[PDB]
Amino acid sequence: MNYNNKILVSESGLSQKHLIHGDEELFQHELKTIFARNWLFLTHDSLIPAPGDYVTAKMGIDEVIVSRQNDGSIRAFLNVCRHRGKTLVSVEAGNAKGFVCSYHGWGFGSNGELQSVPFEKDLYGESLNKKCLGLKEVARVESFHGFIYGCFDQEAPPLMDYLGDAAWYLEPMFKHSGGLELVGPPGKVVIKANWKAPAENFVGDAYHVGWTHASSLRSGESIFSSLAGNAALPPEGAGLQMTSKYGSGMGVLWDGYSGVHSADLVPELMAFGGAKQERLNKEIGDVRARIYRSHLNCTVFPNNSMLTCSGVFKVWNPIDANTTEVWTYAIVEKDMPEDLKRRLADSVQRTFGPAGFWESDDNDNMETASQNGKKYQSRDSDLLSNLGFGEDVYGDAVYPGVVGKSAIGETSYRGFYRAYQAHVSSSNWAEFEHASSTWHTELTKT
Amino acid sequence: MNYNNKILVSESGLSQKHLIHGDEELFQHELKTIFARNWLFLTHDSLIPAPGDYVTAKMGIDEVIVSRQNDGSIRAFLNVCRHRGKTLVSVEAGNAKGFVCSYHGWGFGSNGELQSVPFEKDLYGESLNKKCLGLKEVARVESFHGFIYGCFDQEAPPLMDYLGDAAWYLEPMFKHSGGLELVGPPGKVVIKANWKAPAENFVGDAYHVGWTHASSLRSGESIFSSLAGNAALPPEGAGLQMTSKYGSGMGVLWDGYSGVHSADLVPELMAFGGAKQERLNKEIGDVRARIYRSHLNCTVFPNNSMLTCSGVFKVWNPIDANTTEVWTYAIVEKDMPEDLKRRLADSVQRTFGPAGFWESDDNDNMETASQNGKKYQSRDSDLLSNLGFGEDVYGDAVYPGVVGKSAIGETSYRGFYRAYQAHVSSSNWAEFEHASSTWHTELTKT
Amino acid sequence: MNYNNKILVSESGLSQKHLIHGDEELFQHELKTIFARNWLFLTHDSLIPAPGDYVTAKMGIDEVIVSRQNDGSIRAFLNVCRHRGKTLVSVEAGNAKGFVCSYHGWGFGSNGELQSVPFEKDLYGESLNKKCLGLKEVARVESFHGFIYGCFDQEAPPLMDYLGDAAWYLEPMFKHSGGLELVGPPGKVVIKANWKAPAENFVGDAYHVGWTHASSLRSGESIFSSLAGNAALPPEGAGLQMTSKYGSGMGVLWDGYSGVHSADLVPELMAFGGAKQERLNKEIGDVRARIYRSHLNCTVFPNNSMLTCSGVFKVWNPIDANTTEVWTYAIVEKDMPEDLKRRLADSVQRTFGPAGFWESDDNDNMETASQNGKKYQSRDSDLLSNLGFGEDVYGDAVYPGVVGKSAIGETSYRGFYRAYQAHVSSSNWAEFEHASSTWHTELTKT
Amino acid sequence: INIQEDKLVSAHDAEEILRFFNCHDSALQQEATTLLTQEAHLLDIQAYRAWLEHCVGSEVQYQVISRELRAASERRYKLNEAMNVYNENFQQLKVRVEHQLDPQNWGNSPKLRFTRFITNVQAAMDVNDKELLHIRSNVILHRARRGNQVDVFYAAREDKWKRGEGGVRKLVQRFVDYPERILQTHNLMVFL
Amino acid sequence: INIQEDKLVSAHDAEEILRFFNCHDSALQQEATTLLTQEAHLLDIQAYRAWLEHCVGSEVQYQVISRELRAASERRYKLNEAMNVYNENFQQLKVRVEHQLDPQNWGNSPKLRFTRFITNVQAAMDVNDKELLHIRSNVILHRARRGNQVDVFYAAREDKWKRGEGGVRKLVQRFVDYPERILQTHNLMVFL
Amino acid sequence: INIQEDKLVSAHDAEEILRFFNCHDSALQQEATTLLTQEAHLLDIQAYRAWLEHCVGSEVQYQVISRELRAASERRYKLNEAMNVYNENFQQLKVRVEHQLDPQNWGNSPKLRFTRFITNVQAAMDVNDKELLHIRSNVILHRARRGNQVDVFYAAREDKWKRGEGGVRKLVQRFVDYPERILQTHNLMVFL
Ligand SMILES: NC(=O)c1ccccc1
Ligand SMILES: NC(=O)c1ccccc1
Ligand SMILES: NC(=O)c1ccccc1
Ligand code: FES
Ligand code: FES
Ligand code: FES
Ligand SMILES: [Fe+3]
Ligand SMILES: [Fe+3]
Ligand SMILES: [Fe+3]
Repeated sequence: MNYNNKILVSESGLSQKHLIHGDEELFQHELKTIFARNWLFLTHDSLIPAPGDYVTAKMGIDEVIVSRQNDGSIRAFLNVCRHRGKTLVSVEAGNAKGFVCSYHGWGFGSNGELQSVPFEKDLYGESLNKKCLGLKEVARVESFHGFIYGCFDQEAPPLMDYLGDAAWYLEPMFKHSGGLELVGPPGKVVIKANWKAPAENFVGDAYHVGWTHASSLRSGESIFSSLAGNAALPPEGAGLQMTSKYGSGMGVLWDGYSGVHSADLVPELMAFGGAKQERLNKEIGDVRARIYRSHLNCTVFPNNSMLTCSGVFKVWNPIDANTTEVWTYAIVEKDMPEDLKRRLADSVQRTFGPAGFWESDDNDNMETASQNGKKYQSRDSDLLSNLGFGEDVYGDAVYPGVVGKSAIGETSYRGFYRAYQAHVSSSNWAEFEHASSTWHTELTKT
Repeated sequence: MNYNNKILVSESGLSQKHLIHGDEELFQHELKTIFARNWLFLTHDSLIPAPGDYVTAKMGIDEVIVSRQNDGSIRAFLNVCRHRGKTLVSVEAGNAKGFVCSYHGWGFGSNGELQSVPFEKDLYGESLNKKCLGLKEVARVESFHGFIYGCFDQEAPPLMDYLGDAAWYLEPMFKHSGGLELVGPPGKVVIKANWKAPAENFVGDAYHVGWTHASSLRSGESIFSSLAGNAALPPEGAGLQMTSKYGSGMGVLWDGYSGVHSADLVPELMAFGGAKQERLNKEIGDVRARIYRSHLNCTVFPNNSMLTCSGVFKVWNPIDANTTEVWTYAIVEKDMPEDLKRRLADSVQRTFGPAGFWESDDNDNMETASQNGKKYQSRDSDLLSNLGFGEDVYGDAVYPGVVGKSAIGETSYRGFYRAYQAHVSSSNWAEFEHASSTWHTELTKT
Repeated sequence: MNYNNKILVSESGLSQKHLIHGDEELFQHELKTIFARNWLFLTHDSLIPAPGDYVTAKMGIDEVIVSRQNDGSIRAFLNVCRHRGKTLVSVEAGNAKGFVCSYHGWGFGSNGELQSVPFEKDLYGESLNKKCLGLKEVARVESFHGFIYGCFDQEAPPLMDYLGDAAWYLEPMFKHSGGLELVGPPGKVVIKANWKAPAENFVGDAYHVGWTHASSLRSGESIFSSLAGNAALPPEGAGLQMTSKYGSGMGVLWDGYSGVHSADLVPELMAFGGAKQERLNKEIGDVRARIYRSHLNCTVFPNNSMLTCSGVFKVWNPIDANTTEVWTYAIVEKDMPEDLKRRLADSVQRTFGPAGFWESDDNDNMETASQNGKKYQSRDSDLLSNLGFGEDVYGDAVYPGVVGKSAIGETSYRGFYRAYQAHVSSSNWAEFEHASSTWHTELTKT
Repeated sequence: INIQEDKLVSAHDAEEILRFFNCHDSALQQEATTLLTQEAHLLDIQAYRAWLEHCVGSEVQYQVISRELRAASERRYKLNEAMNVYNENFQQLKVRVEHQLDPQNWGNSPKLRFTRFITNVQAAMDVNDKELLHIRSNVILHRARRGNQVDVFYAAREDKWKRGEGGVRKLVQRFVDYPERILQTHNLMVFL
Repeated sequence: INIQEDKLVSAHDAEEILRFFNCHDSALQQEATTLLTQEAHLLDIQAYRAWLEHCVGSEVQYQVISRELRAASERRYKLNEAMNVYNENFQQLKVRVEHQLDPQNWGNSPKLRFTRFITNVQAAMDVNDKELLHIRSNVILHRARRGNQVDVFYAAREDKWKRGEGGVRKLVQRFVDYPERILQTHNLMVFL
Repeated sequence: INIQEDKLVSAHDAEEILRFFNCHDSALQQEATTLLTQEAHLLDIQAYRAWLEHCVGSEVQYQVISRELRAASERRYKLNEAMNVYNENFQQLKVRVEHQLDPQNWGNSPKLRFTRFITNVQAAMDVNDKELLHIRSNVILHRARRGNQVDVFYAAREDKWKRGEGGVRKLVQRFVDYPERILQTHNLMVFL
């Protein structure tokens, strides 16, 4: 397949070829044009707070070690020994001044430097240039209010700019709330779906909630529960959708601070969020204080998703075209009482973790949609994302980005796939920028 | 590999490259030139007799829904939602007026039409062209005496013509017997063989029976039992072999009406078939009435096989070059007493079903022959099908098709692979016809 | 990938691209340029001593039958029927005058000839040319002191010449000791590593022993035990390393006759080897008699490895780029007391067999190093083998080959990969020879 | 069990629960455990004739079905719900036993290896036939052959056992509803 | 057990050993076996309401954890060691039961098939609460659905059971430390 | 069993049947079940020193073989039929135990997880050595490590146990003929 020419996503992001969820050659191409190029979620300050603390993380199919340096910065390195290529670290988290390879005992510092080689003097003499044998370092590591992302491509936009118009919506909860903590360790489960299936679902799919999650809505008693079995369409102006230049997008459901949490947490959460909102009106204004306590279903392009307020934080780690390793953390507000944080974390896993009853509702949807992309008669068929097209705006006086002023639609699908197609057909960031110079115009046509 | 030029099957079908049972690129090419082009077995009238009845079936690696329409016709559709591509139907059989997708709730009629979309007015307004969003329909669906086949290629010959000279042999049992019923549900088992290995075996392999099935012949006491351990060669004129233009072929074993059935069913069957034969002499003549009660081992090209009289009906559903999903039904004559039908169905599964002791004898043969096609030193080696070559005839006054007038030979292998090579090297039906304009001459050379 | 041009191994064998352990296209290319071209271990005289005795063996991914002929020679044949390609022999060892196919009953002699075809006269008449239907024969089969190797390429050097300078080191134990026996049957285990990972480890890796095998050295009490946890570097001149034109190489650890064997066998072995050495001084000289009772860690290119004295004999049978089937035999000296042979064989399996505690130490090293070769950021990274470079010699007055006069280094890695690169980039033996005309000069540069 | 409340429970399954929850006889559970362990031992060593002689009653029905996948809400489609993978009388079992023992059963060379794990044994006497013992048990069956073929089967077995010749308890009915619809074990040519 | 000598043994595991190695009551082991076999039967036939009614105490904590992989020699990093796959009280179990039984649970059509294998049962009365029974058992759980999906779960269960309404023994605590860190079963939506 | 009639049965297997079909002692089966369940518990928590101390006799032979695949009709080829995956005396087991516990056993970090399922227990006293207990049992052993590595082992075990120090019953022989010829579990570095 010629990725320069092949139309995998139609103009305005209106449709995508079904093969994108199944084609292994395209998966391999994504490793280069998506995962080696873009910002990927690594960890949170709360998981590596002290010097020497480290975790392992995936970046695409590569594994990295993410380490807190003595100076308070964070650096990340390929989890691969520079000698004969053995995996250096076999655990998920810990604290250490360095890492010793179990094959021939080469010792690397927390700063990636080759610090010791067994019997170096007797064996290599002065001939080993350890200075050039440090671990292969992730070129870019940056923080968004404690959330740490990495990028293998030195040419990438800074993380703040990459978030584009999505950052404005995230800030009330990520910044003005006083800050969030990530509660680990994550649940980890493999699903037989393409990474794009859950990514697209979280970025912009409210349409599925009432039908897919009918049983969870009916059984759990959460605040979104009127939707069960498509019994009720949300009121006018119940929310909006947005998308951005570099692919990130989200839905906003006004006031839905208790999110998917069962009735056992609803009154406490609605009290807590409302109280903080009242304080925030004065500092960031009524609209943004309201956004703070509104449910956001977001994907940070390409494969990190979240539900704020519900507190669900996901990484869709790619394995192959029909295999994805799902990591699930809980996010909580730092100033919440500790007992509430504990119960919120448990409730995140109860609903969206490895035995998450909500998350289970989505399984067959993601898996079969992905696997059907391999089937001969479906490869060249068109997946539709046209709901709401022709009603999106850009440059609104109140809400930034390409925005659909309706709770349910496919605005965010279109922006996600516009960015995806621009990357798949480009050789570097400059070419992506050239391919994106009219991004919002394309999305708001008609 | 260049499929226009590569000789995978030698002239006259005398040999085939062993790689054809192992090469995954060729498997992918077969999805286009074999499975998307030819007639494939779907179901029987007896399994979907009433309006609204449906089953799911495979066509190559694609899955389809096969539905009885209100007007009595049958239509078939890809089992894939037109929205975001989720698998629509998760069951094997049922009765319904339509199918609702569990992702976003789109509702399709039994006629494939998009009939309802949740909240269409509020969401899409009048902008959704449901008329163009019906399920992707199988272009051609036709019946041979109740047996329903489908074809994705509108340009295919009608099913009757596609059966060619094989139809004459099938008619006494399929038509003049009063009609057959398919007894479901089928057994379903995965074997690690290429779909062509059992297809070729059923189309034309009597040579293997005495040796491969020695233990089953000795243990079961069926009428073909003299063959056990190659103890006895069938008498002269014990049967014949035939093949046809479009690849279908079969062996005929004269008078073998009780087939593989153990001695517990032999006298009853031999009485029943003989009695019907006596009535049929008057209507269709002695030769054809005899064919009715003669055992036919047949493949309807490419991947549907059967043993008439034994009542075994097989679909060799392709998964990859060394994986095949085997579906096994029983066929019975409609006018048989119900208790005999029940016992016959059980006996079909006893011998050829998931725990079929006969079918188990074939396992290692099919699996290792297929897997050896991946082995480096065997890929370019030649599988032989020359037995009987130079003794076949065409245009015989009594028996139509290319015919080997002997019970044991490889006539039907040659016709099967001649048609296979003509398809693999052709881009469409017109090219197959051009490649087949001297089909019988090629088969009867020397 | 263009294998004529792609530099997979840098000049002097100093580094290799990590993709060589993970790339499936390269694996397929190795089947042609490595496994179909070179000498591969089959069996030992001791396992097929009598006429009619046979074993099955792998040669690359192909399986062969290896049979003792009536005249005392050994011939080997593809384990694939010449009719429809079924696997002929399903057992690992036995005694027979021939092999009958379980599909249609064709009978082949122990000499590969098609000797019988069921009902040949009645079916084929005189038309079957059985003379041209013998099993596909391995072109070359030769012995090194009872150890039988095969090669599919008629153009290969004789096995003695192929061993090159490595033969000199093997002869004291393989020849002058009175001869070795292989004790079967082998242990068989699948590991998720590339075949090159254990091959390179056995050919030239002493550096890993102290660290990788720290726990086994500490726990087992063998004579190499001072090395545990890198507690002690071997004394000066404790050994050497060598490599050869066609890729075979080894390490020599002086006097280490009891090898990896636990203290329960040390005194008996050290007595036995010392006593034979004393007799050998007179016949082959002091240096070579000492080599006899010195521990050799050797790979016979490409995928047969051994530890003499320890008595470990390995075949790394390739399955795919990250799968290898490991066969483990014990080697013993024929004139050892039978009870010692029995205990030595058990100790070989105890340390290096399927539950070998030493072999288990290597698992993660081999598997992760191999699997990391598939990871995007590591494919184009460089595995290092520069230890000792610039200190190797060729043409030494006492020790032949390219020789590193130190116990620990990477001399043998360099020779192994020099030969590998020369084969991967060559179409036949003549081209390998042309690519190798300055082999030792390349290895001894600087 | 009220199956109008426990919506996922079949009428058949609810009846079988009722059988075991009532009278509990500890000694009977132990007899049943012995019976099944000995049966499994005979099968594992491929003593198929001994199995017939010692474990299987002359009036046996040995049945394993495969049920077609249908909608949970299905009420109209009423064609054959299942097919019989096995539905054997004693003579039919004997045929299968002879097929296993035949020296030209090429698939049995080299010899197969079987290992059976029997768990969750429950036993209750029949209410009406005081000589009929109902035994329920679950089996994991591991079959290994030819170096690298491994197939693992999983099933629940509903048995009836009755004293026959010599007072020996023998199998008069086994029923298994096989839980996997599409077999991924090459075949089901094992005695569950 | 001395965990300073048996270096690989956790303090928690050593304490649980001690519980069962002391007093052995054969009758109690048999009661425990019956209790667990009946519980597994109810779960296998998807009688989830019956399971709650008959097997689960009102004060239950039903907990399955997943422990982060850490270095054996780790002594400094002290953040949350595990997450809760399950950590349910009775009402939370009821929510999950209603979710299973809901007729719009699309994933339950066609009906799933469960087969549970319970082994290695040990039982001991609590030293201080003479009405509290500790039961340990291991489970293999086979879940099959939709033709060719098969998931097999493996776990050890640390239970406490206590007599409640009507003198019926009911589960008041189940603890499982799930042995596989990354699930390869699509989800853990089964009751271990 | 007549192995001339039951053609697939080995002489060894026929002799082991005979051992258990004769005298049945229900109490002995229960003792054997306790012994094996406790042994499995110690192994599962990696209390390998405790296992040696409490479960393994000083005179033990601990043997697991792998048998070469040969023709069922083979009568002439008479070379070594099997190799020893394990053939350990007490000191050799101790070496393996120390290897597991060594802090530089890098493969044991992060800590492995073991779960054992013991079934099909049979026990009989020896006819001649009234102090020797024969115990047969089957094991499924699940080993999980490093996020996504899972290996499952299946075997039948022929044991002899004898009262030693303090009257504690200890293992004096274990024999396993491993059923899979080519291991697909990376290694067999587990105590079956
Ligand atoms: N896409 C989602 O999971 C979602 C959940 C809750 C509300 C809105 C969207
Ligand atoms: N190919 C067959 O299965 C066959 C069976 C029975 C008779 C003839 C052929
Ligand atoms: N490479 C090895 O396994 C080795 C073992 C022992 C001594 C030297 C090398
Ligand atoms: S591979 Fe890491 S030190 Fe050699
Ligand atoms: S995928 Fe079917 S309704 Fe959306
Ligand atoms: S395949 Fe061997 S005789 Fe036909
Ligand atoms: Fe959802
Ligand atoms: Fe056959
Ligand atoms: Fe090693």
